[PDB]
Amino acid sequence: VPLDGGRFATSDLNDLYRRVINRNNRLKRLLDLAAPDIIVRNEKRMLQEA
Amino acid sequence: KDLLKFLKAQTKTEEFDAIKIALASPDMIRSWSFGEVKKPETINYRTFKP
Amino acid sequence: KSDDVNGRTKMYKNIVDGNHQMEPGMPESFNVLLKEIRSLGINIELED
Amino acid sequence: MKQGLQLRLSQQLAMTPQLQQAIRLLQLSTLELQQELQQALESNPLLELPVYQGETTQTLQDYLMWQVELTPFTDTDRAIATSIVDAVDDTGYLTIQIEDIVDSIGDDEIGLEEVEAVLKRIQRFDPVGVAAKDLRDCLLIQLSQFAKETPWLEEARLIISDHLDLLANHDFRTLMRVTRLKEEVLKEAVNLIQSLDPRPGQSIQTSEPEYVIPDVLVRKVSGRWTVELNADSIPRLKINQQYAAMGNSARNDADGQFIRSNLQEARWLIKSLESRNDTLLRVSRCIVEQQQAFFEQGEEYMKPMVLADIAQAVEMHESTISRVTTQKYLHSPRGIFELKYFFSSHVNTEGGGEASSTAIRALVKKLIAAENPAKPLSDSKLTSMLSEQGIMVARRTVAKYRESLSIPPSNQRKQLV
DNA sequence: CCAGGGCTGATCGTGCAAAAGTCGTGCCAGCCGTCT
DNA sequence: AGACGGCTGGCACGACTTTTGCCAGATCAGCCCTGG
Repeated sequence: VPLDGGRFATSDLNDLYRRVINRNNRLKRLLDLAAPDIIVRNEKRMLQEA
Repeated sequence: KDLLKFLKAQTKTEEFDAIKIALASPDMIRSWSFGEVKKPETINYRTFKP
Repeated sequence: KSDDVNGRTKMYKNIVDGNHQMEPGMPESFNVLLKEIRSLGINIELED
Repeated sequence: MKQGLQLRLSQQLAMTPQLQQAIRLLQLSTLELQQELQQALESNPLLELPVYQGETTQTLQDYLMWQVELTPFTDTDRAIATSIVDAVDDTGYLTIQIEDIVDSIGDDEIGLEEVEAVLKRIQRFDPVGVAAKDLRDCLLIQLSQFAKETPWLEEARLIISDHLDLLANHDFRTLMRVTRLKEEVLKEAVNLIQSLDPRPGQSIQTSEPEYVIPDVLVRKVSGRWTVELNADSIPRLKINQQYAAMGNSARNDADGQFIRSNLQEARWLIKSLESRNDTLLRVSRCIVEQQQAFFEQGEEYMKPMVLADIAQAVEMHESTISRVTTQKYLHSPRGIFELKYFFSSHVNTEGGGEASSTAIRALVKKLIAAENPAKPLSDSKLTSMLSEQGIMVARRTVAKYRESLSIPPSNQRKQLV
């Protein structure tokens, strides 16, 4: 349902999905790099909140 | 395909008695799903394709 | 008169042909509700 | 005067792999840049009512299926009609041929005559001349539909039957001597053929959206326009304070080195992105400075330029400017163009000056358009009046410009007055 | 306790050139208009 | 009806543009070890 046509600007159902997807991607690619415990736990906390 | 029963199979429904509800297992979710999403991008604005 | 997609066209055809018969089927909003519930970790389906 | 291995320095150069990555970072557009930038953001951890439920629209295929639902076909006829209408383009002409449709059905009983019967049954649907095999059997349907009372109908049918090439080549004299038809009384019959709505299925829905994205902005401040970058479109990265304030506190060497390396990489990336933005802005400002006349006066008043001309005005290299000016769309009051569109080949004119190729092409466009319809202007005459203007390009270049402009040759566009 | 030596990492750097590509302009072949 | 002139396009040939593909090292400053 685009507003101005140039950009659709999906809202209220895709913003949450985008947040979850990008945060999960960052956490997954940070988990295998032997990241520090504080950073990985903080990222997991934000994933839980999302 | 004979193209004459393929069209008739589209418009069909079950008896659908006694709807139930229960907790979903990860195996059940993977059975529901057809693929896994990996990127937050929704639509490309260069070609307007999925 | 509503979201029964496969039934609206059939009723219109029967009315134009002069039959006045109904094929009820199943509303689309109930399918939408089932999909929205399954989008949460809750299994739900219709038995037989 | 010899062959001998010799050596003498006059140049200097140096580069590293991460510098190569940073220099290729500016070759690509912003929308494609953001994908790779998000990819690096995902790897580096210390870097960082509404309208819904629109209406359903009625396209041509849906409308034709709707009309099929209310017509009395058998089950086999309905399946054939569904396949046929599925194989229908937006313009209204079916894409695959009838034997292909028969193969798609794949039934021994199904025959070409049966498929023809069903197709001709659906030919009479609301958009007349829809689902026609080609142009020949689309105009003929409407000619047959029109009542016999209007004149020149038989003439129009005779021309449209088997003289399609004869009309397409605009060879009116041979068309006359082939049809034995009236002199200059055929013009109204040809006009009747003209007023026949080719491509009838197009008019079922014509909504086209607006898809424009600007990379560089220019606005006229009462003369000597100044150029600004797109604030929303430009990317930007910000260092993360939480993780930047825990590298020293950590007492583990592994964690400390991890945070140090990621800080180094993030700062280098931020610096490279800022440098790319600055270089793009400088290049855009310089090209708009050298193209101030064209924005004011039009395309045909454009001075030719080469990458050397714009590279000498700055301290960058020709290769650097070429890499920057790819897939960049700048927005101007006249419209949206590309940064690479400005550069063009030059041709020498009379008096020692040179004229840009695109300018001469636009001039040829307007000169050809503003011509008498009875006598077309050919390439040689075009060269002649261009030489009169003083441009004196060759007839070969005139033909190339006319062809790239998609205008057919002069002898092809001749028409009855 | 103060000064000299070692050592490690932090910091600097967006151009040169070779080859593909594009440009303009000529040469020649094939189809068409027209007078004899 | 045939020849002559003309128009158009494919192909070729210099002349000039533009596009990509290169892959570190030395040098300096602060800290630690050690001699006076």
